[PDB]
Amino acid sequence: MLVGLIGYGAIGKFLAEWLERNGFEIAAILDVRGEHEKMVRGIDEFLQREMDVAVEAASQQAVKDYAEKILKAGIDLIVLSTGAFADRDFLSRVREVCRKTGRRVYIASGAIGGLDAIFSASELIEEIVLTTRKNWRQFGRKGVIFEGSASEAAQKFPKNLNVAATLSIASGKDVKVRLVADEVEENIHEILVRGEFGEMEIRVRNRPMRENPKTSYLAALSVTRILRNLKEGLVV
Amino acid sequence: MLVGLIGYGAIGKFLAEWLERNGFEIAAILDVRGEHEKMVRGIDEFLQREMDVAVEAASQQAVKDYAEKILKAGIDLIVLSTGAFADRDFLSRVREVCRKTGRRVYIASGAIGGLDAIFSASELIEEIVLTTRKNWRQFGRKGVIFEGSASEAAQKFPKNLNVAATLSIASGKDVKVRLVADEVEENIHEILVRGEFGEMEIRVRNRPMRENPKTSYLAALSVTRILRNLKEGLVV
Ligand SMILES: NC(=O)c1ccc[n+]([C@@H]2O[C@H](COP(=O)([O-])OP(=O)(O)OC[C@H]3O[C@@H](n4cnc5c(N)ncnc54)[C@H](O)[C@@H]3O)[C@@H](O)[C@H]2O)c1
Ligand SMILES: NC(=O)c1ccc[n+]([C@@H]2O[C@H](COP(=O)([O-])OP(=O)(O)OC[C@H]3O[C@@H](n4cnc5c(N)ncnc54)[C@H](O)[C@@H]3O)[C@@H](O)[C@H]2O)c1
Repeated sequence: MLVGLIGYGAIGKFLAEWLERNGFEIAAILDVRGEHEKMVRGIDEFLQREMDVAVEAASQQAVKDYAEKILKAGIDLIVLSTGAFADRDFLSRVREVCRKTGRRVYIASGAIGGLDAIFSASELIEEIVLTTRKNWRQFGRKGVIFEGSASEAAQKFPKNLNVAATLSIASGKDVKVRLVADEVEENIHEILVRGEFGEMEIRVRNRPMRENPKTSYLAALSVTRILRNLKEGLVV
Repeated sequence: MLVGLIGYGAIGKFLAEWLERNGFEIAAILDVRGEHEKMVRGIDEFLQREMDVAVEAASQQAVKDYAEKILKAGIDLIVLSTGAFADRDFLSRVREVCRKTGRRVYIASGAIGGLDAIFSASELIEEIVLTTRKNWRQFGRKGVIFEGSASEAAQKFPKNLNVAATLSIASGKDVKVRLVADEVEENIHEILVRGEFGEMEIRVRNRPMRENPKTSYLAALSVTRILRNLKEGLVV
């Protein structure tokens, strides 16, 4: 399988090795910084290579800048910076493109688990709340950093809070979000969901990636699930 | 989109109605019992009808009897009675058929969540335990009914505990299982997972389906997630 990588940071570096290690072939790697045998600097160079799928592990802006071009080029897209879709108009436009091109956009499960159950019961969800606890240093302050809706959070926290965006897309609800800055060495996400289906609680304590403590290692791993599902018979 | 349903019980009856209220078309319904306009009694009658995917919501035996034929007919299969895959040989042959035909077998998340995160971090799982609490009546008594591996659980409880089989498939580990019979009126599943990625806890308090108290409403819904994903450009 031919895979193109957009973003060669903490997640991209990991994925590049994972691909080479798991029999995958790297078509190209797009990034403004960094070095690699398959590295390119512009989306045009990137799209000249034939590839079965492209993985976005760069930023929300990258999704907005490249998503449509990649899909129109006949390539499916795995997205990690799902926060880009917090913009309803963009999300709709992207869904429109998929419709006409027959292309697909895969939402990586990212730094949490349980998206499967949540999407399954979306029609019957009555209440869903996300509480995130991460190291205060980035916020330069400890305590409750934000408490409100995911849409509002997206406004005051661009290029971050992708989990909230993904949960909103999966549930079809404007997820309640509470962001906490604490003296924690792990990235913690806790989700509570209630509805006609019953109740479910999900708690994830993520080990941060060395190259970027802001990103949960599980988020990089979530991409490998999708890549494996594309290649194998049994899909989970 | 055309969908073939195998099994017309609690889940199948729900799905037949769901399909028609959501823009899908019923290609056929296979069950040894029951009545419906598109009902058929044999797998051969079933496979003569054009369909984009087949849903198994019948029994483990149905998966073993029909799986290979369906994939061979050029039809992908969504599986709910995942316990059939406890049969390592059958699982192997199914994987073998998928390779050649290029067909897919979708493992429904069923009555639990987190398979996404579990499969994602499958290479880094050190411990995974499932704790299930069900109504005691079917057991004839209350208390801890079983403690051991998922494989031995499958032996002591044939045609049951598919959630344990699903977890084993996703994690690649023979999950530790503990079953308790209580006065509770719904199936409560708790999953503990620990590894280099960090830790994850999932708890799901389900609601039993009226047509079959032993089945969790969420399990029926878990199939709608896969159907929607198949039909949509955006895959959650
Ligand atoms: N959905 C989730 O659960 C989840 C979890 C963690 C991280 N993420 C997302 O994935 C990305 C974080 O990844 P990381 O930890 O790899 O970040 P990183 O900062 O370590 O690396 C990002 C790389 O992308 C490059 N980049 C950014 N925009 C680009 C563009 N438009 N074109 C080319 N290259 C570009 C940067 O130069 C950098 O090298 C973040 O945007 C974050 O939004 C999502
Ligand atoms: N993966 C999960 O989380 C999960 C959860 C609940 C149920 N399940 C599975 O799904 C099925 C139970 O679903 P339900 O509640 O719909 O059961 P149900 O007993 O209400 O209905 C099952 C239907 O399947 C039919 N059937 C069984 N084997 C058949 C065969 N070989 N050919 C044709 N028809 C056949 C039956 O006659 C019945 O009408 C069970 O096998 C259970 O093993 C899985």
